[PDB]
Amino acid sequence: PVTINNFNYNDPIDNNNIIMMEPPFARGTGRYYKAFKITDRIWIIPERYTFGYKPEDFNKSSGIFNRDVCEYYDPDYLNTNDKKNIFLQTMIKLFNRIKSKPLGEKLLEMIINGIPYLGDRRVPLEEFNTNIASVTVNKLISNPGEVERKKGIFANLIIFGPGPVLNENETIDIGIQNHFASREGFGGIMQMKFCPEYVSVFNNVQENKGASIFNRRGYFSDPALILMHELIHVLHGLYGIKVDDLPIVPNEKKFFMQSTDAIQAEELYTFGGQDPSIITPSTDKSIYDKVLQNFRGIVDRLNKVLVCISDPNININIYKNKFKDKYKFVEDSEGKYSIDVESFDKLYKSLMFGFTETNIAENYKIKTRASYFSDSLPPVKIKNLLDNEIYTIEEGFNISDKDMEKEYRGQNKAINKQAYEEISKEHLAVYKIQMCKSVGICIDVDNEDLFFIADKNSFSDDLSKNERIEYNTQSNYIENDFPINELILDTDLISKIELPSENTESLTDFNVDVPVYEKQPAIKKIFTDENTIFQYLYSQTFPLDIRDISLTSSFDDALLFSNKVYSFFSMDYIKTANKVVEAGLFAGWVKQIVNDFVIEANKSNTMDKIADISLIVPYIGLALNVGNETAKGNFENAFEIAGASILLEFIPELLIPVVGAFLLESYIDNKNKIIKTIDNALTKRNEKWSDMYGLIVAQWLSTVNTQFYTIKEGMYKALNYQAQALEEIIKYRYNIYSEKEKSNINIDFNDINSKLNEGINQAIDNINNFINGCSVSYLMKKMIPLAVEKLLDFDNTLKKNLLNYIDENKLYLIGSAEYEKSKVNKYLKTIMPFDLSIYTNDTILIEMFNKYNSEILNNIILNLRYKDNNLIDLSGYGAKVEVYDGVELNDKNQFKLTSSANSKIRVTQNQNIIFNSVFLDFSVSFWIRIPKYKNDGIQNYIHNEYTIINCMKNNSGWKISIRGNRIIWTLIDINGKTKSVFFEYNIREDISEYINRWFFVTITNNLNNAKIYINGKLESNTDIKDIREVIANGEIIFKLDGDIDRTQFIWMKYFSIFNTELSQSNIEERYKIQSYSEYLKDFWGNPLMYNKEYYMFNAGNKNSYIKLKKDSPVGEILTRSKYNQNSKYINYRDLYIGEKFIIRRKSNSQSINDDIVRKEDYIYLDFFNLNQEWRVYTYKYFKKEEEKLFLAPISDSDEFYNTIQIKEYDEQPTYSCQLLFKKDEESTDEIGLIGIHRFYESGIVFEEYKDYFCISKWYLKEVKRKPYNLKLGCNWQFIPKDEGWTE
Ligand SMILES: [Ca+2]
Ligand SMILES: [Ca+2]
Ligand SMILES: [Zn+2]
Repeated sequence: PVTINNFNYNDPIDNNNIIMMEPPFARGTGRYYKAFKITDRIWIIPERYTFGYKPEDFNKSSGIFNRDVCEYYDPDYLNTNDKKNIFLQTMIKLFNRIKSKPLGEKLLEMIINGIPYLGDRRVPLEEFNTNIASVTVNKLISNPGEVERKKGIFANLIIFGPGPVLNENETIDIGIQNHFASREGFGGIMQMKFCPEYVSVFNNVQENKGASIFNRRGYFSDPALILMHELIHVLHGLYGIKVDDLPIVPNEKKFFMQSTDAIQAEELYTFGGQDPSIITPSTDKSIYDKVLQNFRGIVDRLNKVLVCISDPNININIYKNKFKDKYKFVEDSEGKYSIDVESFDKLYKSLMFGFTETNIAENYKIKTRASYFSDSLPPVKIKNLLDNEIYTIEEGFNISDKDMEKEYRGQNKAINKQAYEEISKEHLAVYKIQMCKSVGICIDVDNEDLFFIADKNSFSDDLSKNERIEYNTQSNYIENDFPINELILDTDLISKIELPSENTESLTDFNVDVPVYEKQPAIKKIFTDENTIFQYLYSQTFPLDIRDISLTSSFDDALLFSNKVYSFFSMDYIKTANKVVEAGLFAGWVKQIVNDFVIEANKSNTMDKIADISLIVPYIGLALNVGNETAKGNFENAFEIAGASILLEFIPELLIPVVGAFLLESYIDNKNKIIKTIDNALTKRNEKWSDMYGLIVAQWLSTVNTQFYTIKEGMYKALNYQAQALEEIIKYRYNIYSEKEKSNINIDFNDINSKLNEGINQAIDNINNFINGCSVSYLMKKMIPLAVEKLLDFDNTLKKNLLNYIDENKLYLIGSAEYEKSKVNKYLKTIMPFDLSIYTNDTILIEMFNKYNSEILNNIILNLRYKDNNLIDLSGYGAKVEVYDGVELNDKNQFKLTSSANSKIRVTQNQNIIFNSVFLDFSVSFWIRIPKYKNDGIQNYIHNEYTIINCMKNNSGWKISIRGNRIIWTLIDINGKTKSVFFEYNIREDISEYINRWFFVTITNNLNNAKIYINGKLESNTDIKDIREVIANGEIIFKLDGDIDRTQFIWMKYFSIFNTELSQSNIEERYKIQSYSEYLKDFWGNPLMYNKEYYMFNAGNKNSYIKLKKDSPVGEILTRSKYNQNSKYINYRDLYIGEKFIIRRKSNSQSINDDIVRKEDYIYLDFFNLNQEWRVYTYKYFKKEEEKLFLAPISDSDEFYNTIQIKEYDEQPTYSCQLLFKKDEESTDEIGLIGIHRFYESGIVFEEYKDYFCISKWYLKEVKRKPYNLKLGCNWQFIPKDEGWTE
């Protein structure tokens, strides 16, 4: 257990627990400090830490000590005895809170028992030397006013009050002659400057501070955790493992990069959480090796220590026993000490990954910041930690009794205001970057607001070094994890070995290095004419002395005029916000503009499924103009083209080393050693893949995810500035009114702000999901593949290396050189899949990753789309696409392959995507339009198979071919085995739903089957279990290849590939998504057009057509003529028959050239009666359910309706459309729909039934039924002449 002593500042000096100490940095001169022993080996000195600081620096100035901290200055803190006593009682309370739980008590016990070794690097191996500044510190015994008598004492930790900056707590170690005992295995007296009252503040991005913008946001820290964070550094220093290694250094070559001190891995380990992931496995092992090496030195010393010359009274055995337990060394029955690898591993991991701020916060239910790399806010002052109504030892601020245990409400600034006070900004100093334009307007930007981007030098290149493989050689993995539960329940973690007495000989050698600190300018002026995130956010603010503003979409005007504020919301939102109205209409207006704000913010949930993008926040570019000029042009378009990369302010140069070669050790005659060597080389190869992935994650987290964090914060600020601007306008407009008018204006300012905040929170959630998806996207598509390339290259080089090794050792292996030759082939075959959870256990990160992987659209490894008269891959993996001259492209994403040699597309796929191995798992989807057979060429049509898409590599791969009315999918494994699955449509149907008409194809492959889906429906299945390895990432050639007629061609659209098997459900959805359009289609599936001749088809009367009756103004319905020749293979009904209709637009006298017909458009349905253009009419006064349509010349009669509204009542994909007659555009008076009706005719000579072109009200209710009745007589399709259909 740990005992926390009690005492008051004014208690008498007793030379035991209350002394006059000579601090280490005093060099044995100057005054002494009244120090109090709060626990064994731990002292508290309630005074300011002045070592290395100028007295005037305690005053707030125009300078700062740290570039990344909102520094609070207060020279009077601790300037009175009573203040000193309050500090003591507070420290006592924090220590009690700390030991209030096993984990904290153990942290304290480890620290108390982790006494520094008696000596350092300069001390001979055979000696203990207590006469050094890192081991002994002096206390003055003699009477006041005379240093005549002093005594020495051993100590582990001395905690002082704060230095100039109150909120800048720090743990300092003792360096002597340029070296640090605490960094070389020995350990040394540790010091700390700490302040319990002025604590840090933080707010989570992915969260919300009570979801109240207009209110105080963020959470304040629990000083006990802040203290335990420093105690962890102390712990590392005491055990001499606070080593220095390759640090994370921020890139600072650009004006938008955040400047900060180099960050050592020990700092990141101390914080825990995701931060250890920023330290590559390479550096993790480097640091581990240095510590182990340090411990080897100490263990050697224990085996050689013979005497303590500095203190004759030191009991050698007592200390050897203590140090043995401190470092967990083992000793044989003779007393010989050695390192036990298992115990060292557990101690090391406990100290580096067990005791972390993150782990401790979780255990104590204390909320803290998500990461070391998170924006720092201004600190707040805790009113009274000594008041149990505000802070207790058991629960800190989160007192369940005050209903503040849940959701850390006790630390919430918006909720627990009685616990703290804001700090006077006058006493705060903040490092700012002044961005001046070459003229000159300047904008100040806090350093914290810039992008933190780790420089390439931050990462180790150890992977490029060679490795010797031997029968010995084993793997090396350091899990940045330690089960906190075993630590808390560990029986031998805490020492039970006697703690040596603290009294010793007074120190006489005061040699020590004393740090010297100095402030630097708080403002750094730079020049740039760029208008990026900082300028854009700035343009959204207004001075405090201005109260009348107006919104504007003009960024430039907003910068120029102080009464102009920039807005990235709609033109309409902006106009309404600037609208001035009468008092009686103000409440109405407030409701309107506020509602508009919510709508605008909610556009953050915009979908873009047709472009294969589920979520897109359209206004991000306009809001920040971050990255590559995202404020210009259409952001959504730019994103579809370049993806996540366009939002990055800077594209990092990644460190991706060529993996070093393996040197296999020769073992002539030894069969086992040789075989073991081979195995060890294989496993070692896996360590390389994993380490490479770890190197990638580290860079992603510190160079890319940091940039996206800045963007998320930027959007939070942007949205808030917008709400604030609207709030400013509303207040102004309201206050222009007189008191009398205001009394009659029904406005609730708190409901308004509530409405706004809610809209903002909803927006922020969408933006968070959007950005995280972008960040993961960049990792998976722009980083991992470049590592895979090097790793694959490594595998190859290693492959020949091993086989050649099994070669030179063929004899010594005998009848086995074959068994292990295949062993090598199959091993270097299956590659390591990337799993983020292996490199971090951070919930937020893991969830981001899993979400990404649960989105089928991220499985797209090829997506050919039209852009600027060219086809390019938008999957994000950068496939090279060569479209040759003979291919015809249009902006409808349709491309045509002809019989010409130059009608071809060459696609070179990305070779670094896990596509192959395990069992063949991928899908291919595309739309296709295949022309009808030439009647006089039916034999060749059904006989000649021709390839259209071929993808082979080493005579293995896949292809899509066509033989007449059959489309074929063929696989060929590495051995030559071939399997096929096909879809064949009928060519004897009166009306085919496939011939020369656009339809959707989807082929999926799993280890068992090959399936072909047509328009979402499964059509064919083939068992492909026998098929082995199938190389599918070779070049893809789009080209008609075979014995084709020179008239043969093929149209294709939306070609894409997925590296997984699509479900029937995914396919049906893709089908509906790619079928969608605002316009109607024609019979062939192309967009319906105005001013284009069309024959009419009726889905309810397939074999019927309309013809103007010779004797009357009606359309009689006749039977379609048919294929007349004698081929047994074909049959169809003629399509180019009946009247030639043409659709004319009703509105805008923009003439009659041509155009796209959209749903709900009002039209005139006309047709050609010889040299005249006639029209389709409906007599206005019929009382029956239906009537024959009236066909006549163009004219305007009050007796006939002439306007038609083209409709689409079907919710599912179809090329049919419906035609409605309404009383007039505005009314909701429906006359009926155009269809076909059967009439009975009985005349003097003929008796029979005849069908006529009609209008019926009966259809009105029918088109509502679900599922949609495709057989309804009101379903029509327009058929224009097409080269793909000849009759
Ligand atoms: Ca690490
Ligand atoms: Ca302005
Ligand atoms: Zn720290």
